[PDB]
Amino acid sequence: AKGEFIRTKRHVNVGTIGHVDHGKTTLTAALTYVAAAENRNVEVKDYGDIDKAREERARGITINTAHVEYETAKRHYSHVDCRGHADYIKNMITGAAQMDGAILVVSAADGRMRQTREHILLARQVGVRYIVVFMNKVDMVDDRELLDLVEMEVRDLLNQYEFRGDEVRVIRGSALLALEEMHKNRKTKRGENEWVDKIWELLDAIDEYIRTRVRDVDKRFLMRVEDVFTITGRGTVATGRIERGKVKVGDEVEIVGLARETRKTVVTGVEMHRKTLQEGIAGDNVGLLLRGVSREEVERGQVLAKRGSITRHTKFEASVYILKKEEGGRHTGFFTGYRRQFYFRTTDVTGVVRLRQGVEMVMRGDNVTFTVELIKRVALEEGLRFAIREGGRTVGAGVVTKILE
RNA sequence: GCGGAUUUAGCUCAGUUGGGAGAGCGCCAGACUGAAGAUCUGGAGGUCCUGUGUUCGAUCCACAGAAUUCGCACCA
RNA sequence: GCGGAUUUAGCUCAGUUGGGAGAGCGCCAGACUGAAGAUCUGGAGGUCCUGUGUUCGAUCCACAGAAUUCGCACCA
Repeated sequence: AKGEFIRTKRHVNVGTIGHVDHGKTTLTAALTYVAAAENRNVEVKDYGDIDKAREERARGITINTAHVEYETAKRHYSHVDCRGHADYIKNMITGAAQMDGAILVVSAADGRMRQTREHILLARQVGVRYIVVFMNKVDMVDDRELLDLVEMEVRDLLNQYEFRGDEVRVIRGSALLALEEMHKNRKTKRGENEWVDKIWELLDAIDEYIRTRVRDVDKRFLMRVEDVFTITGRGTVATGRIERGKVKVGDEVEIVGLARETRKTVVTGVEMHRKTLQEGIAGDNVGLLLRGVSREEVERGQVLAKRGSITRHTKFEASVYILKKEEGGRHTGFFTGYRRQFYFRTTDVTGVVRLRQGVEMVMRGDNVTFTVELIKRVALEEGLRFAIREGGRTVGAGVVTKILE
């Protein structure tokens, strides 16, 4: 609950990704501050405001993703700040899956590192169509050559995963300095400060290079759950970015995937950053209250859609490679009925394998292809890779080949 | 997620000299007795949890994986 | 390791004329019994601790040894 959400400008989802500690989170807060300075009703957020759970404050790293809101003259933004530690890629993947564009933050003192690559690639397997780069920690370095180098590399890497690395915008800066400045004074405006001004460059880039997508409001409603909460007094809320179509209170929806069968509900709430929306539409990052569903009946990875519109998912075909005893895997074939655990991003769910006809027992080292039916619904997509582990070990590696349900 | 302990016959479990695959109970059979029970005797019964490695040789050693279990870490 | 005692049948033991290898118990069988037990019949049963020696002949005598067992290893 809180104010109403009133559409006055275009909406676009974005976020932060990059190697651990390259400063994604600092930069997130710095964006909040600076935009606020020129557009009041932009509520500012500091680090603690973002990296808020205790371990996050404890170990000093982002662990859960965070949604912050902010805007510019031109547009309104929902921004997901993701963790760069690899133990947490699943989350990063879930946030990146809501972005219409992503800010890839590369620390100039460190240059491209691993998650820098991984994130770019994963960003892609999840739909991010544009990336804008922000070469951070600049204050820490001054050899123009090391700057220029890092830039090349980043571009290159982008090229490798087919982003237009040659054209991608690359802003250099220090978010730590901008943030610090805003702390001394919150009203700094464009031109008042060097560091602060780089963020304006970033903000501009985001405004300019990442185009506003063309949402399909007419297609059947579909919104993939990204999270689920139990809100006091009201009920079960499911958050996510509408893929297409729309919703408003009163509409009944279908919770699809990751479970035996699908369940129906009527949407009784629609918000966007804790603010009422009459009807949310394709591109809104919202939250929906659902009549009757418990926290157990809805979860990340399932999907909200127009009843019957769809076949989160539970079943799918997949091309797999079973590892050799030698590669640390199994040492005995398996057959239909085998149910190990599947891992997609930060998700892990148990599933029953079903060998196609003409295939009876799959042996260690074979490249099979078969169907799996998950014990819970989850956000899938063809081409999505996964790992199969069971009994303490990794037993296979494969990719979604087609969504059964 | 962490970390501990466990995986050996159909059940419950031994098994550390790195070279023999085991005990009990059950399955059957022989002996027995009117007849059975009990006993005794014999037999059949095994991906030593899975894979790769070390080794003249692995149930045993190293490594990765899995299941179960108990303790902790998670919980709008 | 100092000395004595002991070592014969499955068990416990006799065995002194240097010439027969024994008893009791047990064990197996027969008879008897409805069967088993008890009794009667019968049968088997031996590295006389080992070796060597003395002797016409060795459980027996001599030497070496072994094993069991008991006592002994004490005085500034």
